[PDB]
Amino acid sequence: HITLDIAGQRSTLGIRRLRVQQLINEIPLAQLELHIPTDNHGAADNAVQHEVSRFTLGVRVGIAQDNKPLFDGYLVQKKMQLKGKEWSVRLEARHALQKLTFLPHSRVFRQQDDSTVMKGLLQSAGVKLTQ
Amino acid sequence: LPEATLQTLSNSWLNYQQMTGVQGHIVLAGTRDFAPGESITLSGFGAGLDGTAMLSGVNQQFDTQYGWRSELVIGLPASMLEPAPPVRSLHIGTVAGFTADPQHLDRIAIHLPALNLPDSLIFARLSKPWAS
Amino acid sequence: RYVISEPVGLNLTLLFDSQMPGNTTPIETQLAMLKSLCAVDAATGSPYFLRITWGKM
Repeated sequence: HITLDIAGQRSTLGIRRLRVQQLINEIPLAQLELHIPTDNHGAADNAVQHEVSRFTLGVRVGIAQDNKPLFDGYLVQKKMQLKGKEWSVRLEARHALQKLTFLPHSRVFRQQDDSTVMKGLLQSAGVKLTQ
Repeated sequence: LPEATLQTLSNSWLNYQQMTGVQGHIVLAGTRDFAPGESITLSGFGAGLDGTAMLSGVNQQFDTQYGWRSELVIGLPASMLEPAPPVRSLHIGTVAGFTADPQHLDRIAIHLPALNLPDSLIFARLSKPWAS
Repeated sequence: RYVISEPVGLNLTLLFDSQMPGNTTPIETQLAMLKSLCAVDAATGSPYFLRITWGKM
């Protein structure tokens, strides 16, 4: 089935929506959507509070579909709604190319190839170029 | 160099990017007890959303259904992060008499007719081919 | 909450008949007023703001 790993633990919750997006020149992403149950009280009413509090911004998030790796990215932008008795939370997770996108750097790159500029430029996050 | 010391402008851009970190809205019902700088706190909830949040504005929303609903606002949308709004043209101006530089450079006080300011003077730097 | 109060609606059923020998006015002259007053007026383009009344009701 579909198993959401966050920070190494398999994190038994209930996903109502999962959508993994992957394009041709863009950072691939993955939206989750969970439901935190409120109407079933007792021991599993605060034990589900412990499982959502582990969703800090920037954690290893892994999705596995039919015992194959689906997404494997870091977490950004945890939104929660809480309308009425509903209390949903929405996750997003971005690839390792998210470490490259909002910090203005400056280099020069004299006497280098087209590939040696760029494979040393993706290497700052741990992304391994294949070419 | 935008200001005298860049401590305050470095603090200011770091603070205006923090306000984009947590942003949302709390739809309440009908009170005038709130203001855009009140810094309210969420206490009785689960471990996800508990803590003090500083407001950004209030919306009143009178209508037939829903009654009166004072919506609170948290967070600021985005920012351009310019030191000043950029002008990237070449302009021409006339030299303006003589006035010594109070900033103790050798800057030559000119006018700019793109501004309609005949009275006020603008100190400008001089570019020479050689200087040394 | 209270949202809106729907307007009071009145239901009422009538009957006309002109062949019994006390009844001599034809019922089309009596229905040429109900069909007229419960429809859009030619002057303004609106209904007629009726007012129903009974002796002690």
